[PDB]
Amino acid sequence: FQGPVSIKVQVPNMQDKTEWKLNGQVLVFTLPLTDQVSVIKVKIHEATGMPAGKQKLQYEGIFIKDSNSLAYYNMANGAVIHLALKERG
Amino acid sequence: LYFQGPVSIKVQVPNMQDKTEWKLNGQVLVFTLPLTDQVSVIKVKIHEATGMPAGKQKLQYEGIFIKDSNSLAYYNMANGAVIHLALKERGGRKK
RNA sequence: GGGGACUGCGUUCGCGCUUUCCCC
RNA sequence: GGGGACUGCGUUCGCGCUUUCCCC
Repeated sequence: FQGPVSIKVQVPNMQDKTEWKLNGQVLVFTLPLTDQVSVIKVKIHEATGMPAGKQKLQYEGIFIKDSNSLAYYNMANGAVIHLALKERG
Repeated sequence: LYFQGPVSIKVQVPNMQDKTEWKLNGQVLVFTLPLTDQVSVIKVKIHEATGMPAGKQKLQYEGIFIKDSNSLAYYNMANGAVIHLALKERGGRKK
């Protein structure tokens, strides 16, 4: 059986970022476990306008890397990815 | 039939023993120079006597900061004129 | 931004201009 | 030398690099 996993992305609420759609919403994506974490950033960009280089992703306290797979982090159905605006310095 | 002779001037040298390349021992120099000589000639005589280059010398005569291009006559120097010698120190904003 | 040295010059002797540099 | 913004980016989340700059 197995299959793609359903993941949740907690988007921040940042109304001052008027060019992006950061409304504190939860995105639901279903992705293969073999997908790289960068696919999450593609889906988030499509959903919010926020480019991948501006996104910082955290999963159960882990700063997950774009080049690694979802399987590398042992994500299951309902895995919650916390999205933050990446801060320089 | 009068002919204006040279003037005898005295240079009070400072006592600065830390300037080991020069002879600044607090001595008094005596030079005899024509009144038509430029003040710059005094610095030459001082350089010859003390090793101190003309560009490092500051001269003062009766409170006047005399200028190199002017003559001794311009400053009305007479026999026994006392030239005070000091070290020139440059200034300037930090670059 | 600050400290220091140096090349030469101007000065109302307080400083300023300038050259080549070093350090924080 | 120090503090910071900005471009792209890295991070072991303490920070780092980079781009164009600002302030002292």
